[PDB]
Amino acid sequence: DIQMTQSPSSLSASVGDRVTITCRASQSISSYLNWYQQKPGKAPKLLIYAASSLQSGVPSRFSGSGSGTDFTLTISSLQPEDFATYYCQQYYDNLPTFGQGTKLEIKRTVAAPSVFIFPPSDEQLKSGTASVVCLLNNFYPREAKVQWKVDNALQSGNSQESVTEQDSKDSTYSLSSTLTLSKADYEKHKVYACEVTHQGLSSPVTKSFNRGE
Amino acid sequence: EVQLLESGGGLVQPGGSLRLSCAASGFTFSYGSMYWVRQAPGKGLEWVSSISSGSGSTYYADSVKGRFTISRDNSKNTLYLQMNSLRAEDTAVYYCARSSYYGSYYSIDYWGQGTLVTVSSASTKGPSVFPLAPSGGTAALGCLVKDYFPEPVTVSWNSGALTSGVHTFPAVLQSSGLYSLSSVVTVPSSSLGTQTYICNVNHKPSNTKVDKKVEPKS
Amino acid sequence: DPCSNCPAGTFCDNNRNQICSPCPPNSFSSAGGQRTCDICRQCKGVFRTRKECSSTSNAECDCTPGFHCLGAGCSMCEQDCKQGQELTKKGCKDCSFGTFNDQKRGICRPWTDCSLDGKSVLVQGTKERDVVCGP
Ligand SMILES: [Mn+2]
Repeated sequence: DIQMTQSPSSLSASVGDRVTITCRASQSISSYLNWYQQKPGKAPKLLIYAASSLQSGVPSRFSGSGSGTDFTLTISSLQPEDFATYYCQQYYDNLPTFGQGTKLEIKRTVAAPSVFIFPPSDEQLKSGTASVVCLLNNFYPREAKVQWKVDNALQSGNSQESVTEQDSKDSTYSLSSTLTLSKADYEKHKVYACEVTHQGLSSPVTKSFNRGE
Repeated sequence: EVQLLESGGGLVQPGGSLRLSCAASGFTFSYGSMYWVRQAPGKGLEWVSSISSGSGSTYYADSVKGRFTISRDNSKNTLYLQMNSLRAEDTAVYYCARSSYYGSYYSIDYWGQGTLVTVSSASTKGPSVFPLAPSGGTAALGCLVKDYFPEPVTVSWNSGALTSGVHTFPAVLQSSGLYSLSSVVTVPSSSLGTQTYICNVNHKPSNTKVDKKVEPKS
Repeated sequence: DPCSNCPAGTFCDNNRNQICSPCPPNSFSSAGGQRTCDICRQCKGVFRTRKECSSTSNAECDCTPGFHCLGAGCSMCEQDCKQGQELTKKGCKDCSFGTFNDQKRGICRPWTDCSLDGKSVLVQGTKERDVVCGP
């Protein structure tokens, strides 16, 4: 079979920077090599065909090189919209194998998140479960510590996190942390706090509420 | 206008079979090829199958060979993917695609929107939608879409009209084996009371179509 | 040779280790085992496209209105005449008495002899219709 190895798996680079993505074939594939760009929720877009031919409607900053086994994709001056997963694909043998992909992160200045705490709705409490949500809005870098405190006691195992994909215009992230408790455990305690640690904050930010307004 | 539309996706038990359909319009399949490409959640693109125009010569990836069959009913302009002996690794968004000819060869150019195939023994469960009632002049509100299976669930705000400041978070598989997500919107604090905010939740597998108005509690 | 297996609509690709590759646009292969696809015929000028070209079949031409196809695979365009006429060097001329032509193309043919089948003439032939015989 023909294997397509892409290098690296991921990279972070600033607006204006130049990046290179490698693609190696297990055997010679001449110039029958394509480069695709996949943005979250969008269909993959053909950037380069025949190893080095730039497709019409594709910016001159995207360029291709190689023949045989080793192939290279370069982006001459990164834009915030360039955040995507890049894939190579070979068309030499009727079995068009894709490379494993290269996820491209756009580097940006530190942006502190705005923090929001949501108590469980009265609708949910009637069902026997309490979900407390903590929102971190438009921050960079992605790396953030979200700690749940119930009557000043740090929680463990009862929370899950979810992060959005990098915003294509302002290059930031958003996070939601959900603390799940039973109605009995939720009604037993008073102070519900969400503590956030991030590079953009001088010291950790705590958002809290006292059950029963 | 070239249009590709997949259908037949859904929940299927391991060992089972599923047949996908891809309806095409705006072209005659007299040249090139048509394909099936799949994408496992958070993983890379995997080409699985091809069919040549005229002859109907087929090609398969080693990962699906012997289990999957591609075919084209030209009279109906429909491409099929018969998928037998399905396993958890086959869980993916399945895309049908059409070729274009550039630099002396045919390659993938057109893609459909995809159809999600979930290979699981778990049962379909509809979600519960709870409001997340309304930081440096910024206010946040949202909807908690809890306890559903399988994926996907679509979330809109004021029937697609409100898109700015919206964040629909990827679903997390809870310890119960059911998914949960929240969809939020931030607005300037001072604007609260000048606009209404309704989250429109749709979970097609369970015929769930929920429109929830988010208001401040009293 | 492995090329012989390549079916109509494909060519044995010399640039990719003799694999079967679909015919490129504007080309066809109505037979198998070809190493190149044949260029499609262009239906232009006096010619018009009837059946568009595909990977498995060549484009089929028609003629401009007031003209019809002549020879195998529509190689020429011949001028149309009216029913009851035929084409001569000096243009369309009416069928001579005793002959007919029910088509906008071709030549005048003598009327059928009803008496040959022991049949009567019920309706005499015209320039555009043959005779109608009895039972
Ligand atoms: Mn935001």
